[PDB]
Amino acid sequence: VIKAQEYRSQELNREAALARLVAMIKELTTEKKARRPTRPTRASKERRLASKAQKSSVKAMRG
RNA sequence: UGCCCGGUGCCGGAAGGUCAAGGGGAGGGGUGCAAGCCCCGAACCGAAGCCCCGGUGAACGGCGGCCGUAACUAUAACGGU
Ligand SMILES: [Mg+2]
Ligand SMILES: [Mg+2]
Ligand SMILES: [Mg+2]
Ligand SMILES: [Mg+2]
Ligand SMILES: [Mg+2]
Ligand SMILES: [Mg+2]
Ligand SMILES: [Mg+2]
Ligand SMILES: [Mg+2]
Ligand SMILES: [Mg+2]
Ligand SMILES: [Mg+2]
Ligand SMILES: [Mg+2]
Ligand SMILES: [Mg+2]
Ligand SMILES: [Mg+2]
Ligand SMILES: [Mg+2]
Ligand SMILES: [Mg+2]
Ligand SMILES: [Mg+2]
Ligand SMILES: [Mg+2]
Ligand SMILES: [Mg+2]
Ligand SMILES: [Mg+2]
Ligand SMILES: [Mg+2]
Ligand SMILES: [Mg+2]
Ligand SMILES: [Mg+2]
Ligand SMILES: [Mg+2]
Repeated sequence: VIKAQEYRSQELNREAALARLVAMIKELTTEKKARRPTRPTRASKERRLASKAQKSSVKAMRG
């Protein structure tokens, strides 16, 4: 239910009463998009850098 | 109680430009036999105002546009002009 109320002349009011329909239909019609997710790139270098130094100095003791 | 003094206003500026009456008369003219009488008149000097230089917003006022860009969507902290 749409009401186009502001012009003196009706056929302008219809021009606007209509397009409030059509452009409203488009908004509720087209919805977001593809795609997700991205996956991690440098976990090969980065985290096996941290498993490098971790294993080495781990052969120590104590605390 | 923020930013903008280009514009308008007001305030300041003993320089410069313009600028009226008036001063000044180079030079020209009417007339008379002539002394002369009469009229134009350049340079130049000659206010305020305006120009020009600045100040000023609790003075009048004014406080943008397009385009791109992030863990794919969105959006754009970031950029470009
Ligand atoms: Mg996504
Ligand atoms: Mg250790
Ligand atoms: Mg202990
Ligand atoms: Mg203010
Ligand atoms: Mg600001
Ligand atoms: Mg600024
Ligand atoms: Mg101003
Ligand atoms: Mg001003
Ligand atoms: Mg000024
Ligand atoms: Mg200035
Ligand atoms: Mg002025
Ligand atoms: Mg003044
Ligand atoms: Mg001087
Ligand atoms: Mg002067
Ligand atoms: Mg004179
Ligand atoms: Mg005289
Ligand atoms: Mg003569
Ligand atoms: Mg004669
Ligand atoms: Mg004179
Ligand atoms: Mg003078
Ligand atoms: Mg003056
Ligand atoms: Mg203005
Ligand atoms: Mg994206």
